[PDB]
Amino acid sequence: KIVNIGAVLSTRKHEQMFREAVNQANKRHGSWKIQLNATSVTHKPNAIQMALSVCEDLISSQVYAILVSHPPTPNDHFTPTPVSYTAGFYRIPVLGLTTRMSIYSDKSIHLSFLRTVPPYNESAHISDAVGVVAQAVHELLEKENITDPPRGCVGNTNIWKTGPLFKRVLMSSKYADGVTGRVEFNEDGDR
Amino acid sequence: QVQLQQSGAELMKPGASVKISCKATGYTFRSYWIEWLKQRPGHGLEWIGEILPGSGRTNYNEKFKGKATITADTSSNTAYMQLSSLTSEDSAVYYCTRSRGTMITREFTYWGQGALVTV
Amino acid sequence: GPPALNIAVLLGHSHDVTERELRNLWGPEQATGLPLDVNVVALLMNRTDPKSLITHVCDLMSGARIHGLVFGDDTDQEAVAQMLDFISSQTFIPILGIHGGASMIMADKDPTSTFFQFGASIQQQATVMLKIMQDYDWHVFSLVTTIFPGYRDFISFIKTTVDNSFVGWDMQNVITLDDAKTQVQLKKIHSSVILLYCSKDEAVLILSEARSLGLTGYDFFWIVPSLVSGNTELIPKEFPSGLISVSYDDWDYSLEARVRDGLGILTTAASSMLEKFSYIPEAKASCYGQETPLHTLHQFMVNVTWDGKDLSFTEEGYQVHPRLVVIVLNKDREWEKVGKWENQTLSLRHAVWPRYKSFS
Amino acid sequence: DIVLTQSPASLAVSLGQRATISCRASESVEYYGTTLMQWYQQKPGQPPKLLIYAASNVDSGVPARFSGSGSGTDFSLNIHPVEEDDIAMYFCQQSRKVPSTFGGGTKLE
Ligand SMILES: *[C@@H]1O[C@H](CO)[C@@H](O[C@@H]2O[C@H](CO)[C@@H](O)[C@H](O)[C@H]2NC(C)=O)[C@H](O)[C@H]1NC(C)=O
Ligand SMILES: *[C@@H]1O[C@H](CO)[C@@H](O)[C@H](O)[C@H]1NC(C)=O
Ligand SMILES: *[C@@H]1O[C@H](CO)[C@@H](O)[C@H](O)[C@H]1NC(C)=O
Ligand SMILES: *[C@@H]1O[C@H](CO)[C@@H](O)[C@H](O)[C@H]1NC(C)=O
Ligand SMILES: *[C@@H]1O[C@H](CO)[C@@H](O)[C@H](O)[C@H]1NC(C)=O
Repeated sequence: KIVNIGAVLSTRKHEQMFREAVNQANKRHGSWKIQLNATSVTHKPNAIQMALSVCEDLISSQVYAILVSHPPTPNDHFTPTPVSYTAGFYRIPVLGLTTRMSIYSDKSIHLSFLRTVPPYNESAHISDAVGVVAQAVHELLEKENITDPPRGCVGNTNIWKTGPLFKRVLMSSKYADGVTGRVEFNEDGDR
Repeated sequence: QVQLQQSGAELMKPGASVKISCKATGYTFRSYWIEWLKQRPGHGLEWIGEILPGSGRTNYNEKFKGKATITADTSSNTAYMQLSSLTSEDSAVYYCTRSRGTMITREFTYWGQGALVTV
Repeated sequence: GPPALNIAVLLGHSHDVTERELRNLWGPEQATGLPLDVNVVALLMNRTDPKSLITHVCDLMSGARIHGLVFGDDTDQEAVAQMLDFISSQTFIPILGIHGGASMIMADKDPTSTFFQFGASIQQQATVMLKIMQDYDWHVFSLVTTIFPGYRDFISFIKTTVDNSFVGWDMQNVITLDDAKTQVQLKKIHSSVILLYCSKDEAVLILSEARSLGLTGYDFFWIVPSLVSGNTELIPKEFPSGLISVSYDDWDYSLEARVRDGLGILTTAASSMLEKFSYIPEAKASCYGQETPLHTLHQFMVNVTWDGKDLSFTEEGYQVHPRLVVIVLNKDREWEKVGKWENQTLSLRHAVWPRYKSFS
Repeated sequence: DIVLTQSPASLAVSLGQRATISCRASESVEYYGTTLMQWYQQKPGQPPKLLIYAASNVDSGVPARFSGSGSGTDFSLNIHPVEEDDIAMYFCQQSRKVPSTFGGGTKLE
């Protein structure tokens, strides 16, 4: 079929790394039952511009998850905040890749946040993140009563019905043959 | 009553820089924005920027960005305009104006005499 | 001649409030004791989106000079409160959430924002619950919680408040859920009182199991916070008649009243700011571009008295005098007023607890 | 920005009947029920003077002969009767978008 996975990265070569990782993920599990896709954008200086760009570029493609990295220049440490807010409005899981701050571990403020790095090599974490998502996606669609994610963020005011179900599937996962051991998540989305 | 007064005329062999003052003697000088305008020989008006003396914040126009610097002196109640790198297109009259903070619009009420710079 | 404030009010469409009354709201107060003048710009919404909210706010900021913002909607989410906090932090505007999803309290706000809400905190809810328990001589109780966030601080506050009286409390146990490991936990409770802490979707199941085992009837008092009794007239099929819960006053506090209170608070804060330093801060030029270090309104609203009543806040964004009320689920299967919280002492209307029987 | 336009550039009217001036903008200037448009009078050699604000409210301290009306993107100002006052230029200014812009002016005789 078609499934779109979204990412927000730093440079243009990380885009090709993400594309090749997804193209491998389609070669690994198989085909003719589920496919994957790569939608990605760069960062924005202004936070409001970043949130608008997310709402008008990634959600409009009906993404199932969003990966967020850190910009090369640490001008501000709280870069994934706009993405986290605008994606937790609809309960779309967001997988942080590099940010290590204890604030994001609070699940009452941020609702759909996971990170492959406890808060006290980006190219490696990209390869490990696509494996965990694409494994749970193939797990998830085997069951029934699964509805498509929202498209656009203008005429839609409700949440994703199966969004909470995805997080529980996503959390209760073990990824074998990891580049840094089996990626397992605790009760708060940390490692 | 609110009153504004400016300096006299200016004249300089091309290549100099000019400074103009505007004094307020009727209110609390640090509460209302001050605006600067340019008028060419009778074909319109423009807008350069504004300064709030109380906080020191300044905003500019992109056409006049990097050419005019607006500074304030909260002790002498004077607003200062610093034009640099004069050319043949800088012969114009300038006004310092201040609104009245009681409306929703952004209009100009109190006007100075104006000073004619010539190159 | 002092200056005037420009305040933008955004309200939900489904509140039965006309747009003319918003800009004629000064008439009922006749400017009251407001130190400053206010020009009001009224905008109406029905349901908010993360992009619609941003577009509306930036369009409002572009048109004129904005000194404040009072926000109140009919959508029930916490993402709206988070978005308001983000916008306030990014644009340096004071924002007040008075009704709907904005009024929902959120902890650990960003220290560079100026977002304040009309709501009571979980600590204050626990305080009023303990007050009612002590008033009805229920000195022995038990605590049943779940993994839902906030249980740690709830338990800590309960203990700390328990240990310090002339009463002499008799707390029994603290049961936590992480029928083969929780069967033990549900087999060790005898105290009539049982303070529960979870969401509705888990409370229904826990309460059903307790009923089916024999924890319901004449003398079994279940008390739950405002999280378990949220949207009224959505009572599930299994809630025993005789529940006790706390909730913010939505029966006598009106939108027209709280908008006026917010206007008074903002006016007093701005007047205090102008008195100290001779300028009132405003928002920046536009959203789209590329830090007000002198002073902010974050310190002049530590104490604010308006029209007699003390409308002051705390250091963390909480009110000092929230309007909390006490409710019960009577035989006709709807929540009913049973007591009121005001000043620092509740006032019950029965003074001897009637007997509520459950499940016929 | 918003670009204004005034017609006619030069106007010649007899003394007594009236005078009409129009100023049409490129984009709408309405802001939640309050149109933003100002009219000015500028005698030669003197700074201008505010006449009308918000396109419909006259300014206290001015003769009642001045009046203006309009909405949307087309605005107008009419003075009546004609006296020795209408010998200066007139402008229109918008405050909907930063930066503010003025018109081109219009003389009378
Ligand atoms: C960091 O990431 C880079 C790029 O993914 C890694 O380079 C490759 O890592 C894989 C996995 O072990 C090896 O099979 C390849 O042979 C490596 N590339 C080359 C050219 O040898 C790198 O090993 C990772 N570790 C570091 C250096 O942080
Ligand atoms: C995959 O690519 C596009 C762009 O990412 C995506 O919107 C769509 O789901 C897929 N299109 C195709 C060609 O299958
Ligand atoms: C949403 O609310 C606005 C009020 O600002 C209204 O104009 C619009 O028609 C509403 N949309 C729907 C679908 O009812
Ligand atoms: C309340 O605020 C006013 C503001 O001037 C201050 O004078 C007064 O002392 C404050 N009250 C207390 C009890 O601190
Ligand atoms: C409660 O009322 C008393 C009686 O005047 C007053 O002294 C006290 O400040 C009030 N406290 C609160 C929290 O309302």
